[PDB]
Amino acid sequence: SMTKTWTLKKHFVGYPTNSDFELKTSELPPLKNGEVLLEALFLTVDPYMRVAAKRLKEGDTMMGQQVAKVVESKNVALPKGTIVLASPGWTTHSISDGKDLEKLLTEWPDTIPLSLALGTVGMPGLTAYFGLLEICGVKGGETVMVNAAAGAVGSVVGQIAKLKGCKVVGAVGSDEKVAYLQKLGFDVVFNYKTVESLEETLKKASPDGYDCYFDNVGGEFSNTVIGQMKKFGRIAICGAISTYNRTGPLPPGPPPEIVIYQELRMEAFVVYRWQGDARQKALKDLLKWVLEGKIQYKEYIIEGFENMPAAFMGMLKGDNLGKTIVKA
Ligand SMILES: NC(=O)c1ccc[n+]([C@@H]2O[C@H](COP(=O)([O-])OP(=O)(O)OC[C@H]3O[C@@H](n4cnc5c(N)ncnc54)[C@H](OP(=O)(O)O)[C@@H]3O)[C@@H](O)[C@H]2O)c1
Ligand SMILES: O=C(c1ccc(OCCN2CCCCC2)cc1)c1c(-c2ccc(O)cc2)sc2cc(O)ccc12
Ligand SMILES: O=C(c1ccc(OCCN2CCCCC2)cc1)c1c(-c2ccc(O)cc2)sc2cc(O)ccc12
Ligand SMILES: [Cl-]
Repeated sequence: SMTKTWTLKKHFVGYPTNSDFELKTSELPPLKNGEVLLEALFLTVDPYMRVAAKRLKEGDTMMGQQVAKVVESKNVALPKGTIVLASPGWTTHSISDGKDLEKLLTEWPDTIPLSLALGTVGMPGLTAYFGLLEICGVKGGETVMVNAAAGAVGSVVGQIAKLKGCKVVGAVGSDEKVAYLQKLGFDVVFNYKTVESLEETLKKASPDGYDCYFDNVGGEFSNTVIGQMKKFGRIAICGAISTYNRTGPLPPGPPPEIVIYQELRMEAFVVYRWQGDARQKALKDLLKWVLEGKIQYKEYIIEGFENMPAAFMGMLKGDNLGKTIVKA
């Protein structure tokens, strides 16, 4: 039994490039009692990997989740053909004792892709759900500003906000994403790379300002949005992707006088905070919503484990519409 594994040859400087990654073919030992052999089906690439990769030693395996099928088993709880969520990192084949695996929701129908397990009915969906509903605390009738709005998390934020009856202003990096999100029904969508003035565009989009800011981007973009938050506005600090691949020091922070005078609340969160019943309910709500068409899905699928680095790099550079998935 062989595996293929993507390792970090060299720490990234700026954006990664191909020579930073190295693929190793490796032999797995046999199963011991109570272990299984997992075959990757779908693997995710995610922005957090750009940051978490800084903690690895050169030669280490890249971290990440996958949908896997059990192909050999000495574990009764896990027969062959069982589909699991697993986090062995970027590897085609792996050995588990079963304690680290997660079976899908029972009510998971065969009419949606298994890979939504890594997207809208998964971690990025949960991030959206908790960031917007608990961190921003959206009630109904609010104007929500969301950036990276065609991406895995932000696309879900916007749709959840719409179904709760909020006005949504979304920023994206391409005209293709603009048109996709308008078709979806977001109230205002613009391309932040081409508008003449971000400030003016944000003002035209919502003259009265913003109640909530679901921030995926940080940096200068956020400095500008902060200038148009309403008094007591709430910012969920979900991510800061404009800084993850940045070469120099960080950009200037936000103008303190504005943050103080507008009495802003800003809270960062990590999705893994919500566990047990709270998490299970969230997942069932997301699946429900997808089954009802209240949340549409789109995926950006890259074919072949050997292109996993390219899939990661393109997502960080904005290639993707919807969740970036690698099909094994
Ligand atoms: N628990 C947490 O707190 C948590 C969990 C998951 C994800 N996140 C964060 O959520 C954000 C979105 O994650 P995702 O998984 O849904 O990925 P994503 O939105 O599917 O993909 C990343 C998107 O980021 C945008 N982007 C990249 N560089 C940018 C820049 N300099 N300025 C503006 N936009 C830029 C690009 O879209 P554009 O074409 O629109 O530029 C790119 O498509 C990231 O900040 C991620 O770290 C946080
Ligand atoms: O805090 C996290 C983080 C926390 C837990 C994670 O879990 C990944 C492993 N996985 C979790 C559950 C299943 C088994 C393994 C991932 C990122 C994030 C960051 C961080 C900061 C400092 C650091 O040294 C490392 C990472 S950056 C980041 C961006 C995100 O979009 C999400 C989380 C994060
Ligand atoms: O990486 C983390 C993690 C990071 C920091 C944590 O605590 C930060 C400070 N810690 C607090 C207690 C005292 C020591 C320092 C806990 C988990 C993972 C999780 C986490 C859980 C809750 C939360 O709010 C944020 C993240 S869940 C998880 C699963 C993994 O396989 C690996 C990492 C993780
Ligand atoms: Cl897992």
